[PDB]
Amino acid sequence: HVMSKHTDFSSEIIGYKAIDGGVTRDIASTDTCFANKHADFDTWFSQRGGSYTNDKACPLIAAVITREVGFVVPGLPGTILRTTNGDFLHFLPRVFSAVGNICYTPSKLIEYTDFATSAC
Amino acid sequence: IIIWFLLLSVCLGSLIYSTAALGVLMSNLGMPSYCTGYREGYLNSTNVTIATYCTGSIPCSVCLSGLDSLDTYPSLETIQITISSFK
Amino acid sequence: FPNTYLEGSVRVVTTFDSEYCRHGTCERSEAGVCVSTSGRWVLNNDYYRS
Repeated sequence: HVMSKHTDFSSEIIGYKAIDGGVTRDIASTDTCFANKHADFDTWFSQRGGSYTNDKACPLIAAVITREVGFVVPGLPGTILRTTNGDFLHFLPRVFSAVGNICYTPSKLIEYTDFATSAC
Repeated sequence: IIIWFLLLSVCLGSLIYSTAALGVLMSNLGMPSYCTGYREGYLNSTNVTIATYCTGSIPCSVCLSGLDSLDTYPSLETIQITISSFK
Repeated sequence: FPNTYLEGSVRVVTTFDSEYCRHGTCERSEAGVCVSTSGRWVLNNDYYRS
């Protein structure tokens, strides 16, 4: 199987986030390889002067969306949606605009900048 | 004795390969064929993994070869690590 | 995860003589009480004490 690019729900996306090691993290320009399912991410990354190579052994790209899309699967961050062609997609829904990447404590939800140095 | 069982296994594998080739011909030219039911059911199903849908059955997995699945991502795993102990 | 009494910008935690583990990382700590000025992860050992 070879990954393909899709442009559905493009107008509902504010930005993109990266998932590494099962935990979402911010994206830096120095990263060189990703797994991508979107075509607008090329314009998102090129405007910042970055280039990358597509491979399955690299962190996935997920789009921050303002619309409730997909369904929740236990153990997986965000939501999962499957395209009409069988390809799966990942999104980060939110309730309020001031949301980055949120992790779960046993009692409350707190945002974080780095998983290794947070109460996550 | 063992040779008969080996030949039976080879023939079963050849039949499975023939079914896979029929599925490939279906994906190329249509097609109403043997593997239609499994893929049609799996596309509309909410099972993101093939293990829960096919329940480990060989023909169901063979018919589903070539489609995207959640199991294909190795980056989603998280190996448990024990930190350094002391000085 | 250990018991806590305050969460937010400042945290206070209590520990026992047993190892605690979180998502993908298990660590060993000794019994005691720790106070942090930031919401970072805290455990009772020499590494965090430094």
